[PDB]
Amino acid sequence: MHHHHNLYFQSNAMKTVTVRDLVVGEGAPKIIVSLMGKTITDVKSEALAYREADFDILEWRVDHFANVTTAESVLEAAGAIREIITDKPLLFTFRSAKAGGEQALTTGQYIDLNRAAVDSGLVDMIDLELFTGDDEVKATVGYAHQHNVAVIMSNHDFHKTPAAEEIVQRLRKMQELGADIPKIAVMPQTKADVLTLLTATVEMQERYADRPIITMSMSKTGVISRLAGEVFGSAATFGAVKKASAPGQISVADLRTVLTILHQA
Amino acid sequence: NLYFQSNAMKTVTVRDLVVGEGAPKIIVSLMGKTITDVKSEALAYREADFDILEWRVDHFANVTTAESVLEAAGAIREIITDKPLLFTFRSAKAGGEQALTTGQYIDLNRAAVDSGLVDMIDLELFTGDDEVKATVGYAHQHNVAVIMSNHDFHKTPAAEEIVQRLRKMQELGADIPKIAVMPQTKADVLTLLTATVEMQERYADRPIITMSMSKTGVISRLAGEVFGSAATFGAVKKASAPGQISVADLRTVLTILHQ
Ligand SMILES: *[C@H]1C=C(C(=O)O)C[C@@H](O)[C@@H]1O
Ligand SMILES: *[C@H]1C=C(C(=O)O)C[C@@H](O)[C@@H]1O
Ligand code: NI
Repeated sequence: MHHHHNLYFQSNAMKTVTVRDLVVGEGAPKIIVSLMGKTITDVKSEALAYREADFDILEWRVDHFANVTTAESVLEAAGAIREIITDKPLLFTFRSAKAGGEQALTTGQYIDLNRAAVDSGLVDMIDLELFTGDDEVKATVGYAHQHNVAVIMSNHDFHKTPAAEEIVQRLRKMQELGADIPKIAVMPQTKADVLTLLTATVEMQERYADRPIITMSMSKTGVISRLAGEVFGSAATFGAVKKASAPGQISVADLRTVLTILHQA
Repeated sequence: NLYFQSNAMKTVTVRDLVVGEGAPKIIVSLMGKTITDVKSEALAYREADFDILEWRVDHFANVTTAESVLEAAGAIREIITDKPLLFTFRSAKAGGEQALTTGQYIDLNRAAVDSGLVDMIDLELFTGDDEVKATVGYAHQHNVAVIMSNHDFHKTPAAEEIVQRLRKMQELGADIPKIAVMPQTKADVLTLLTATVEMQERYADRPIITMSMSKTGVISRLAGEVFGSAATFGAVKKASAPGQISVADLRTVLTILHQ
């Protein structure tokens, strides 16, 4: 029902997504960092400071923003970020409280928030949570694609790590719903749980993926999952600039140092 | 020579170094054909940032001449005076450069033990239970620690088989069980890590060393602190086995992961 009177590319065959000249799914894993300001002032200060860091993609964690339900405030903040970080893809992510975030919204507010984000032309990608429901997600994925906005579809488990087979199925379901980059984060209770997440990454990437995926086992115990993306198949990884946006992230500089070492011939 | 061991703390202590605690320890291999090659390598290694020095005796040309081996070991100990020295004759079947009869091999190791010049010896599990068990006891009677090793250069066995081999090594009295396997797929690397974790949590009363070889398995050489391998091999100049990275890069990752 959306009619028309940013531009990213995607190669199913090469299993890549290209957003502003960044080729996700090729070479060393790409570094994403989260900006988490409460007010417009905080968001601007963070954007200015982050410009010094070496990252590939900038994720705006909109759930940390106080005026998230004031449309004009959201847009001023996005614009401000876009004006400072002009050469990197900008990912818009409202993470719900049960998925690790800081606030909660109704399904209606959440869909409306992402649509406004997509309509703005200020962001290159949006994050859509799988638990939002198949119908709503499928429609919003289509809406994003109609405006040349890429989608990272995400799923989280903060209590435990599901069986490898179940992790693989959720990644496939996200792909089937049209996600450009399926993403999954799970919490290990044991060291074996970390290996279960990596097993699933390898299985999905090798047998079903026709696009990049992002995976992680959270907490210090799972840090290897944020470093070994190149060999096991995770196309991107999160680093902390000054504060982690999820448990287990290491500093952006140390992160780049490790990824480079592992990329070396 | 006087090394300590604590089954309670699952540690092995050689010349002030505590294997089994903190970040994994870095071992490097010294490979020289003649005694002068050994002195050259030892002089060049003297600088490097490693914790244990492994002399790969299978690279030594005069391995069957008792006096040459003693002179080579003494030369190494004259130059590298503070770090534990590990005596390893790695057989051709297990990636070594030469082959010896069982008798020559056992005698070579007893002589090394007798010299007081080495702090540890490597014994290959598949040498024979009886010969291995006797040589472990012999080493222990002279305050020499034993790394017991097994290698599989063509494939990675099931995790459970990896676990049983590490348990057998423990059963035979190895101070540090060691296993190295070759990945043919990505899953194989994870299989080696699974085995390390399972052994560590459920059976180990001492430190273990594990590795998935080749560039594909390099992550196994870097994540020992979390998964449970107590030491890892790095290359000063040339790799003593496939997958090893430079000592500088190795130390860099180990530090980043410890903090
Ligand atoms: C997704 C996952 C995160 C992580 O586990 O590092 C960080 C979070 O901000 C992203 O939305
Ligand atoms: C044991 C294992 C090695 C490795 O895989 O790095 C190197 C070799 O010299 C050791 O004896
Ligand atoms: Ni439109």
